[PDB]
Amino acid sequence: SVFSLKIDIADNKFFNGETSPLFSQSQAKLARQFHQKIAGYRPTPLCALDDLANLFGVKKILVKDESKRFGLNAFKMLGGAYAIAQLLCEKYHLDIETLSFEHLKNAIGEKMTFATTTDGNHGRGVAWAAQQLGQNAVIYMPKGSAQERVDAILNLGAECIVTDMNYDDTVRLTMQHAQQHGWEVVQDTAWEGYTKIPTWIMQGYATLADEAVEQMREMGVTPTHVLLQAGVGAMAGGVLGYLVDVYSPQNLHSIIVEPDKADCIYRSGVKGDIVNVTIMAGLACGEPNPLGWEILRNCATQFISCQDSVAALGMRVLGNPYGNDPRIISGESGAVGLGVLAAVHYHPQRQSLMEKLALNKDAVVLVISTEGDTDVKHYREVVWEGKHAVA
Amino acid sequence: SVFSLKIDIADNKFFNGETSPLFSQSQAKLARQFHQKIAGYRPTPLCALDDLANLFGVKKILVKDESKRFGLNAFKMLGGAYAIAQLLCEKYHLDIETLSFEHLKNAIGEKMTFATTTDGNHGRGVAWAAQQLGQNAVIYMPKGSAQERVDAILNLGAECIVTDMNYDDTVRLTMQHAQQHGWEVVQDTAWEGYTKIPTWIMQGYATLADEAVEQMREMGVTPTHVLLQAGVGAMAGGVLGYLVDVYSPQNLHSIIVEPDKADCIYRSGVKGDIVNVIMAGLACGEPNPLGWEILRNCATQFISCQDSVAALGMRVLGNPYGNDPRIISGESGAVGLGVLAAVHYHPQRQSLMEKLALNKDAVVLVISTEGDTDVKHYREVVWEGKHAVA
Repeated sequence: SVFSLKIDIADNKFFNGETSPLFSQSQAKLARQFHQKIAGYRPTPLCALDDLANLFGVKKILVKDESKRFGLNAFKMLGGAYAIAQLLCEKYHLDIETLSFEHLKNAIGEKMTFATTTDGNHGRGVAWAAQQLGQNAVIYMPKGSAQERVDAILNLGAECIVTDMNYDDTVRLTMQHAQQHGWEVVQDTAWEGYTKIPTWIMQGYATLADEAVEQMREMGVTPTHVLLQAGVGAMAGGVLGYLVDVYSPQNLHSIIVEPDKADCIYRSGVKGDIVNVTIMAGLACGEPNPLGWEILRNCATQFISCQDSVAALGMRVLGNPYGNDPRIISGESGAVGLGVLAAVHYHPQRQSLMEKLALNKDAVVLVISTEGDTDVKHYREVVWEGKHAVA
Repeated sequence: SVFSLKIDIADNKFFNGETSPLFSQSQAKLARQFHQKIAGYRPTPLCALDDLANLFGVKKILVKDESKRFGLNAFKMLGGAYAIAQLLCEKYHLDIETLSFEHLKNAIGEKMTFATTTDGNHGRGVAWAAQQLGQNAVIYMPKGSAQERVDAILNLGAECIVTDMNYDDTVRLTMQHAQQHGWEVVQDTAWEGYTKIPTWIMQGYATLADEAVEQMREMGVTPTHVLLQAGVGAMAGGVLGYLVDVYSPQNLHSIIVEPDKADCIYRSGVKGDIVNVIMAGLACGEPNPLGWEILRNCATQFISCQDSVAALGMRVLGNPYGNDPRIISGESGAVGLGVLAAVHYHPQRQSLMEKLALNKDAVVLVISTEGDTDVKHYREVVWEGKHAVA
């Protein structure tokens, strides 16, 4: 009934409201015009959870269901595929606004090999895009990675190698093999000497944000809040950067949500610079994304560091909705944002927590469900077996 | 995940295949003819869980969703209302088969008062029928009753008294008060000197089985199995009575499901005679003699299970697999389905399926007796993971 899950809320002291022309409206619209051309494109549902909002004491909760993003069960292709197409156009002297998928898929000549490390969705997007554009993909995964996710990459004609090292140590192996064999590294994070690719990725991600805005205008509503789950901060940066260019950073109460075992952005928001940090697949960090960090440091209202089981709570609430609300299949990393709202509601200190997050009877909350049931074994263990329960 | 929840299966050593003409197709159709005259009547969905059936390794799983029964969120009114209408007709010397429910609503006579003990749905059905027919109802509830269930009865214009005694003791207090004030006792269990009302109730319940059979024939399927959750045994006896008249007891693999804290019918099936011994609705204490007679004769197997089996079923029904339809099922409503899921994830899956005669050709009828009658408890199970497996 009433229960306490670790919810740490910290105000962003380093907020200045400086927007980014690099990650704004214009780039997202260009990126979406690329996605519109892909076969089977459809804006993912923005589900209105009216009855859950009434229970939580807010006006509306809106969930962007990225499990419907093609047949990928996750949002990540929006960035990965866009970056891969841009690399193709740069190296093979082509224009992005006039690319043919059947042209590259069938044609002969020089083949690119895209190398990346993933714990799930990113590498699947990279593998997908490589298959669609007739290229090669070598995807590395850390120890303890789910076989279903490995199989999903293999079913896209990509090479997939499971190592006995952790994520961070697997990334370096991908890099060392890439320079050795002449592979092109496609990571969803930035470092010194590597910002081109992750920029396109974040611009690509913002398609969902452009879709969301269009759908919220269709509903005739203006969002007051947005929760964004952050691993390295690539999605949060890209999506917030777009949303902030639409609604202004001062009039959007943005909340960044992280698990407390890898809360890299949270710890960075405390110190004021980059802090280095097993966890839920998708939200692993190690070290924050500089391009994403620049957005959040400037425009994020609050950072949240929360207990693991908050994500599990979100999965169940979305999978078994309240009242007559539509049902959403949401994976562990995809539900943690929604999980926060539920953990606050059932908390003993509900009132003071809602006060801090500026949540009231007028609040209109945007929520992003980043993935569906990418690991069905885990998903059903949570929703049916009650794994990672409350008490 | 692989896990072991207590699923004790006992073969019925007293099975003889003797049907009951008192609980057959004929009375059930008479009861349904009556229900069809009540405002808001609609056959409750028989949901096909095709994708779940494929996962569990059976042909089909069909769930009778009684949460849709007349806006009461449970099946029980089918019995309660029928018995109360019968009594009203007796007092006023009317023929129940030749008149409408609206005629009974505006009927003229001396005012009756109906008294009953319940831990949820039975009393709610009694309270409901009394309001419809302009009569009174005094409902007693045992200690540790949910407030929402108390309110649901109070919202029907009936009296509702929460006691400090258990179910069995509260039954006695209801009988005592009814003799004291001259009320009509309407209980869903039988005993010596009291079989008329429970018979009508069990005959009334059978409407759901009649609907289900019609729906299954519409689908073009024949059930090989049926799981029936049992509190006192009235539903199981009434439904199995009808089903056994339709398909024969030798051709329907019937399984009675009980929580181990009140597995009165299970314990009666192992020992011999009536054994006097939890989730609201499946509390027993003493088995229904009218019900036990049907199960002893026609039930294939009895199941005594862990409470977490029910919670498992709740979650599986409320968050369906693949493209299956979603069903809101309360703790006592979900335990039949829970058994199937507990078997699937069991290490001894193969032997348990073998014992229950579940295979690729099995067509399993499940009854979801109630929806989320306790919204607090329901959301603790499906969201908070209360009564988790591990």
